[PDB]
Amino acid sequence: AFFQQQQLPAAMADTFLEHLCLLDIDSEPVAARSTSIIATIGPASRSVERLKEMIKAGMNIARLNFSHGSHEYHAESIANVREAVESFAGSPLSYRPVAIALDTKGPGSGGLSEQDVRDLRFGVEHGVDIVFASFVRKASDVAAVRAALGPEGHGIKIISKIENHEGVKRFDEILEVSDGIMVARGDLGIEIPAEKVFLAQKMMIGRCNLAGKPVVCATQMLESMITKPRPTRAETSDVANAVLDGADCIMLSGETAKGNFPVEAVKMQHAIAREAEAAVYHRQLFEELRRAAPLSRDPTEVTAIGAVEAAFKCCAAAIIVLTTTGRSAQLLSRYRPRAAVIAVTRSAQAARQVHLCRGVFPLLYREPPEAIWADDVDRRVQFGIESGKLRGFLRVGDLVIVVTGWRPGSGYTNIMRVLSIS
Amino acid sequence: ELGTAFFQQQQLPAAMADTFLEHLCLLDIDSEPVAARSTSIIATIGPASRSVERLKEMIKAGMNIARLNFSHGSHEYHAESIANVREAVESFAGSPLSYRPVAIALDTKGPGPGLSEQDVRDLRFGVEHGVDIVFASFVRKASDVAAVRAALGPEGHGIKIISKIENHEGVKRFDEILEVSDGIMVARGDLGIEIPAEKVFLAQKMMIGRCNLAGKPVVCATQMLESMITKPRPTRAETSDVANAVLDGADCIMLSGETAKGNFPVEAVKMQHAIAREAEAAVYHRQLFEELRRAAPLSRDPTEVTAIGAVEAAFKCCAAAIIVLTTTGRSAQLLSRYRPRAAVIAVTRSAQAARQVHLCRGVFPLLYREPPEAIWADDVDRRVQFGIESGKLRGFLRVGDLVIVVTGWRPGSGYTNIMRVLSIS
Amino acid sequence: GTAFFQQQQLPAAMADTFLEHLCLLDIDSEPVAARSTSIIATIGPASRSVERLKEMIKAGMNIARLNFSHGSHEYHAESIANVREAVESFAGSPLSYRPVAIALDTKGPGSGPGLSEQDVRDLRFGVEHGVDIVFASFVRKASDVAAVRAALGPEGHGIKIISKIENHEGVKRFDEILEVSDGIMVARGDLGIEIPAEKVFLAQKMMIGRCNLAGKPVVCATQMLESMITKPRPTRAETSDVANAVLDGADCIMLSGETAKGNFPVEAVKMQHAIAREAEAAVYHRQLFEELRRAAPLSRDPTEVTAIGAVEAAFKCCAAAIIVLTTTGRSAQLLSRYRPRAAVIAVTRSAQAARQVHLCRGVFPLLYREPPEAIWADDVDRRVQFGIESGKLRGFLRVGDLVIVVTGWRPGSGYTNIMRVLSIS
Amino acid sequence: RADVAQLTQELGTAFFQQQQLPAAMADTFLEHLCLLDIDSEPVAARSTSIIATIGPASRSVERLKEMIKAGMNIARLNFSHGSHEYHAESIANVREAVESFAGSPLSYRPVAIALDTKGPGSGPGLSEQDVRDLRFGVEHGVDIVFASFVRKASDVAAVRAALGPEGHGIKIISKIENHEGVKRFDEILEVSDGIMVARGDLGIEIPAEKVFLAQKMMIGRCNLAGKPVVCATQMLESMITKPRPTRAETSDVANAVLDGADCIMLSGETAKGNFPVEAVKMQHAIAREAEAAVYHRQLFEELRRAAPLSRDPTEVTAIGAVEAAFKCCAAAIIVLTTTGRSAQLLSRYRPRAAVIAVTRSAQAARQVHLCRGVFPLLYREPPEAIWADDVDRRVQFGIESGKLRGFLRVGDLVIVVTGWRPGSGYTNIMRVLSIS
Ligand SMILES: O=S(=O)(NCc1ccc(S(=O)(=O)c2cccc(O)c2)cc1)c1cc(O)c(O)cc1-c1ccc(O)cc1
Ligand SMILES: O=S(=O)(NCc1ccc(S(=O)(=O)c2cccc(O)c2)cc1)c1cc(O)c(O)cc1-c1ccc(O)cc1
Ligand SMILES: O=P(O)(O)OC[C@H]1O[C@](O)(COP(=O)(O)O)[C@@H](O)[C@@H]1O
Ligand SMILES: O=P(O)(O)OC[C@H]1O[C@](O)(COP(=O)(O)O)[C@@H](O)[C@@H]1O
Ligand SMILES: O=P(O)(O)OC[C@H]1O[C@](O)(COP(=O)(O)O)[C@@H](O)[C@@H]1O
Ligand SMILES: O=P(O)(O)OC[C@H]1O[C@](O)(COP(=O)(O)O)[C@@H](O)[C@@H]1O
Ligand SMILES: O=C([O-])C(=O)[O-]
Ligand SMILES: O=C([O-])C(=O)[O-]
Ligand SMILES: O=C([O-])C(=O)[O-]
Ligand SMILES: O=C([O-])C(=O)[O-]
Ligand SMILES: [K+]
Ligand SMILES: [K+]
Ligand SMILES: [K+]
Ligand SMILES: [K+]
Ligand SMILES: [Mg+2]
Ligand SMILES: [Mg+2]
Ligand SMILES: [Mg+2]
Ligand SMILES: [Mg+2]
Repeated sequence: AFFQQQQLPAAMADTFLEHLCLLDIDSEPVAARSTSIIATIGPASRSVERLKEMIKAGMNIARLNFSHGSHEYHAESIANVREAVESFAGSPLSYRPVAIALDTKGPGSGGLSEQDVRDLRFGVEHGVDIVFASFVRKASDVAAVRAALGPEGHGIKIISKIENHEGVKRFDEILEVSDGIMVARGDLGIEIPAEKVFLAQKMMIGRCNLAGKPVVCATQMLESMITKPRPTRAETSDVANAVLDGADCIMLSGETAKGNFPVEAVKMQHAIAREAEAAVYHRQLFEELRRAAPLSRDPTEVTAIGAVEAAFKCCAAAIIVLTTTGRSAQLLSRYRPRAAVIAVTRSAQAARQVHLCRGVFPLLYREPPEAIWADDVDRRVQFGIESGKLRGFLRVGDLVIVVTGWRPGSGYTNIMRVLSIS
Repeated sequence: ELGTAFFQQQQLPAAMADTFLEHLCLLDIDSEPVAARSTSIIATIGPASRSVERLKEMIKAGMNIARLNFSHGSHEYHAESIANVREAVESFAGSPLSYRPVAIALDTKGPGPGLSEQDVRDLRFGVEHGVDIVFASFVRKASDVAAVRAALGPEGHGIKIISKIENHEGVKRFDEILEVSDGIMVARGDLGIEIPAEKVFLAQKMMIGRCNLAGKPVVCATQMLESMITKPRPTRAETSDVANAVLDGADCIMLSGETAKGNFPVEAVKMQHAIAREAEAAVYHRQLFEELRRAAPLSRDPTEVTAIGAVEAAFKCCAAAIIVLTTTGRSAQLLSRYRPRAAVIAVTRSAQAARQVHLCRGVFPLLYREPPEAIWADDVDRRVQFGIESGKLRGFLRVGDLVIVVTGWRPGSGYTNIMRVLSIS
Repeated sequence: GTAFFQQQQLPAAMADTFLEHLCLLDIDSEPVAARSTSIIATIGPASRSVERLKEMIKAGMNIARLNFSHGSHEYHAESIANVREAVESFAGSPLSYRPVAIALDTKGPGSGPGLSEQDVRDLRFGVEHGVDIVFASFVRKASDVAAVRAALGPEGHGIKIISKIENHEGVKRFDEILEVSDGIMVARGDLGIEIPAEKVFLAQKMMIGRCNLAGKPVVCATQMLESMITKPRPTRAETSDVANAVLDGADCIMLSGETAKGNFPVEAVKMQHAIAREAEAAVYHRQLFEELRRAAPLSRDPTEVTAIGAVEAAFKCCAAAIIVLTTTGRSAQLLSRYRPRAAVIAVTRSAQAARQVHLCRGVFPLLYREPPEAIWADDVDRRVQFGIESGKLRGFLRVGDLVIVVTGWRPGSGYTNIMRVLSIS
Repeated sequence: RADVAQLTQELGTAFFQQQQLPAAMADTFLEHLCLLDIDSEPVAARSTSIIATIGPASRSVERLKEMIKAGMNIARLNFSHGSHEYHAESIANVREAVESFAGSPLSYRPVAIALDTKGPGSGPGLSEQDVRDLRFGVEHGVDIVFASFVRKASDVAAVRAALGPEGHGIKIISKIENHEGVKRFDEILEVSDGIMVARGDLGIEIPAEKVFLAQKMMIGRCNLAGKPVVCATQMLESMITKPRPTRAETSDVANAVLDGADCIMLSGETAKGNFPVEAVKMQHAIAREAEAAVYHRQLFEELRRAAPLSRDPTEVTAIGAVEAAFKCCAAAIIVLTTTGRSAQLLSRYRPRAAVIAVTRSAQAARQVHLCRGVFPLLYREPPEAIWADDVDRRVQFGIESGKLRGFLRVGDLVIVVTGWRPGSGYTNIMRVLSIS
């Protein structure tokens, strides 16, 4: 029965053709949904009660579109998101962190506009986790956004939006200096021929997967759901194909910001992503990611590949990782394990930001410290297990891979352990 | 010999990649498609696309198959639609550069437990009006196909039956349905109501894979460019859907309300044409051909053996085309199953086979009507040169190009056993 | 039949990994195919008798090597005459006649920088006596090959030059030597003295791989069955060495003292024949063909394009043979480079080409002696039928087998362009 | 280039020219062959063990010391010749030569003692002489038994029964010497600790031209099972009378190592030949060259794909450690082992990194020579009061011996494999450590 669920017969196939032939509509997904959902906040999704329903439906990142509304409007949106998120903090083992992302207006006819400098400063002052930088055309555009965030905003992630021919052509230099990329298909589909957008999307997703950096697929994914309760056949296909391409995040714009069915749009993306993740051909995917990733003398990099290899060998239910900045969880995520990467962190910001990496489930550790560091480590590992059992990731008898470091502080991950649950 | 510019077009750097990941990374928006569009476009005929003048524009835009939806309209209405399609098609008989055969497909209303009374009458109408294809609605088991086959009476056994998979039972009994059908249509509209909407992509990808493995045509249908019923440009999800259906391995892509009742039927055909061309160049032939090769069982049928040898030869020299002589379309279909990058120019004396080969990806039919030569080998050479001269006229070929020529050792269907490498003079 | 798929290591050949392939090797799986790796026997006092040479031809000797390091021109002329007398004693039965090449192995440069004066005299002797191949000793650079070519003069243009790599400089300048040579010999005797003995296997495997990639013949030579000079059976290391040279990809295997001066020259040839047959069935064609196909560059040469198409077609139907008409042996060589499992039966009128094609693995030469038919297409058909009748007589073919037939569109060398699937009747 | 560029800048182009690294990074087996370089020197320690047969030519304590220095890892006693008194003196001479180097524990080399039985002869099962010889082996503390002419699983059960309750730790390596042994191979391997391809008798029992098929098949199946396989007989035969081997003999040794043999053997070459030490030196030289020429890229992928999924933490830690070692070009994998099992599970994935096995068991240290790439270190220190400190001391002993023998240098990365509690069967931890 275990080997009939989550497309396991299709995953064991020797060729991609055989894998496609073995896909079964009756094979139910069992793993937790790995691809994060970014929902744009607007009139249709601004109330605290509506936001609680969207968090329950699967929203992981709240997007504020600074192309519309005043700073006062966005500050109220941020406050409503935080109020809805903290209404579930009473149960720490099931609490779900939600990242706040600021999408800039852009340069327009102009480098960095004066409105963008003011909006970026607003973001730092209001503690946003991510910036979706509009119309990035070169590496210097990223440096300008980084400078406008100042010294108080060093920790904010910059996701560069590729929206035109120049951004596509200078992609490598942009990715090198960015934390991740957004395939902004709306403007891209106007700037380049509409029939070429799929080539740009597939290329950028592939290069981001190669680099181990987050990639977001955005715009018109479930467009008809702005007015209709069910999407079209092309829309469900689009969401499934973005997940199959290798997108870490999928986004909703008007579907959540102004549409009549914002919660239903989030539920639909959740349902499709789960089905598409089970249909991923891990046999060739892991081999290609493994082969393409360069040799490394960094112990976090070395422990990550060893842990993902160990997880596949035993069909581990999860990889529990201790992370300060989210980096150790990101290096596990780049190898696309089938096992959930449960990231136990004390940093509330890192817990929100790791939603950018596919298959990373953040757990914000709010338990008292232990005097002995070794006891403190084991306690964070046990917290990971208890929250995993509560959320359905783990059961007694399961095997897990535990990834820790040899000394406190970020940058010292070097240990992988095989642990039997209970 | 060919130049650096040649190897930068039609995603050739991405096609030469050693891994699928590298192939994706090398896809270039500046790499222009050069080959002719190989995925056929099926357009549904209705009030928005019924006039002879409108049909001429749709033929010019790229329509290869005209679909008549028997769920609406009378026999008199559909007979007028058929006559208008044939009039628009025959208006280009004077120009060899513009003439293109167009298949006529009858989509049945559907079942009740088995074949309905109206379906029996509509199938009979199809035989009487010389339709080429039947899109059989709600096929659930092999006996449903046998009923449609029996209804195609004594005169209609040459009509192709494309079974529409629209429900859970059709998906579950897929192998037995495909075995007795000529091809499959992934009818996503009803399938998306019968099974959870989020599972349709699994059924589509599975059916396309199994049809590619069997070497039988597969059509992807419904809501591909839905928003173009009222808007002049499609959404980002719609262009993605068309591209992904072509990348999945669909032989045909379809337009329903977009052409039957929408405000932009010609623009919807142009959009599918443009996306299919881009997606065909992005196909990863290196692994695709190896997997089609490995999955296909060993064969002692000379047509099947010649076809794989010809596709291998075409890839080795970057052949501009594979010219094949075919009476039933079978030789062109067996070439098409290996997904060559070279166009398969099928020269035939059968008008029906010329229309029906539009079901197979990459087959470009040429109807030959010259009186037969007394010496058979001269008749063969005349048809081979007809294919070369038409290929030059349409832009597929130039002097100095290499073509692969597929023929048999004696006249009559079923004896293909020869593959020649010819230099265009 | 099930019995067919149990023989010639077919279960091991169908394996998905090389590890599974090794695990499926069966000592009870008997080889069925004809032995494809040629045996070169060095001629000497133990193998000069016309009666002894007839037994060696029957045992499997394909090339007779004359070592010009020993004996006078008078001695070698008598060796040539004895070989030709033994070879021609079987010419009364043209369907079973076996051509035998004569190769001249030069003395070498010695302490000198380039071509010695004795080598110039020996090379002219070879041209005057009609030798087919030259095994050029101690080739260190491309200019050494050019000097051998110049010493053969205008009359020795058709002689094949196989460069012997016997020292560190030859290994280091391998690419430039292979580019100008017709093939290579891994001369392990001197190589094992010039470089550390424990590194010879790396040089052998490297040179065989590069020759396989270039599609040029490679010979593995020296001490393969050394103990058989005095003992009737070889050691376990010796049989392993022969099997591994064949598995590495050697086109030819050689006997030196074993045939020139030993007590068991016929048995040494029989032993190499027996081992080579077993090792050829154990070749993992699934990965080998895929890698040869992938590594070979794209080509606009019709012989090159037809060869890959014909090898692909032969694998698709498990063809018993590929019958090829050739004037210079080039069409058979281009088939051979893809390492088909099917025997390459080469029909030629050139007695020299028939002898020289023994350098290419899996090429079985048939010398056609009939004067031409007035109609060229009938002359082509008669030769193809001669190929089939010889194949049936020798055990390569049976009624019901499938064969691939490779021919050209006009007479003369260089115009091969047709591949045909034929059923044996 | 991009997948090795940063590591090439760090370790240097000279690092990536040695030990056939350009050939190992090739995308196809054809390219791998084309890139083999005679100028690419082997850097790693020799990982295929050498078994030398002891006889009149190699019996003296002084001769045995030279053979230990030349590379002998296992001493074979052929019970087809000589009395129990003769073999007891051979055992005593081997132990005396081995212990003459015990003064330096960081460089001491353990040597296993193997008893090769006479066989059943005309009989159906275990002979009476075999029962007496097997009892002699237990009484004299032999580490391994090479059981002659094993034809079915019941033959190995009989050998195990004849070893009694005191010989439970002795490894049984079944010799496949005839058609029946080849045909019933799977049932024999299942109950044996390993296999020996006994080519001498096999080459008489089956056609000589088919022995290579049996050798390659058995080596492949043993590699798949993760059990030791020995290639034996006539490997360097001409060295019985000549100082240098033939071209076929060096080729045979190299091909046995390339096939996947854990051990290579010398019979008459050491037992009665004129050049026993030179024969050991030649096998050492060839094995080093052949190990560097192994195509790890496809080999590791095939061993991973063929090995079934496992819920055993030792099994899971071993594959994770070998994957980690390949990612950073680790100089070694240091493993703590009681029975040798954890080192054996690392060895089955054929890492390029040396598997330095630290053990307190003198028998396990001798027996791990059966597994390719396992370098045993016998730890003689008394236990620390705190178990975690005792573990750390053992790991440091592995690093210090590794630096002393040339396996490790400051700046190298090492993979350390340990367990969570004392006793055999609890290996579950993999650590990446930088050598200081
Ligand atoms: O899982 S993968 O290894 N799939 C590789 C893959 C994909 C396409 C092709 S193919 O050669 O395009 C092809 C298409 C149809 C039938 C065929 O026989 C072959 C061959 C191999 C993969 C590798 C990547 O690097 C990537 O970014 C995405 C995916 C992927 C994952 C799951 C899917 O369902 C599809 C693609
Ligand atoms: O080293 S390997 O990865 N090589 C695999 C391998 C071996 C042979 C072939 S092959 O297809 O026979 C080939 C391809 C190209 C050129 C040739 O001359 C031969 C393809 C791939 C290997 C993989 C295994 O899983 C294994 O158990 C053993 C060996 C191996 C051992 C000894 C050899 O001589 C060769 C390979
Ligand atoms: O993922 P990051 O940011 O590198 O953090 C991983 C770190 O977490 C730890 O496991 C625990 O460290 P802390 O005690 O500081 O929380 C470290 O040993 C390791 O370096
Ligand atoms: O594709 P089909 O229907 O099998 O037709 C292929 C047939 O066409 C030919 O190439 C030419 O035949 P005709 O001259 O009868 O048209 C035959 O040799 C071959 O058998
Ligand atoms: O392999 P080669 O030397 O190029 O010979 C191939 C030639 O043999 C043929 O098949 C037969 O030609 P001939 O009639 O001259 O023998 C030609 O069509 C072809 O060009
Ligand atoms: O390889 P084996 O025989 O299973 O031994 C591995 C064992 O060695 C250890 O690392 C250390 O154990 P000891 O302290 O008993 O020597 C254990 O944690 C582990 O179970
Ligand atoms: O800004 C965006 O997200 C776009 O243009 O698609
Ligand atoms: O009938 C159709 O085409 C459907 O249901 O999708
Ligand atoms: O010359 C040779 O044949 C040799 O040196 O091996
Ligand atoms: O007994 C043996 O060792 C043999 O036959 O090789
Ligand atoms: K914006
Ligand atoms: K209908
Ligand atoms: K010579
Ligand atoms: K014995
Ligand atoms: Mg935009
Ligand atoms: Mg329907
Ligand atoms: Mg020499
Ligand atoms: Mg024996």
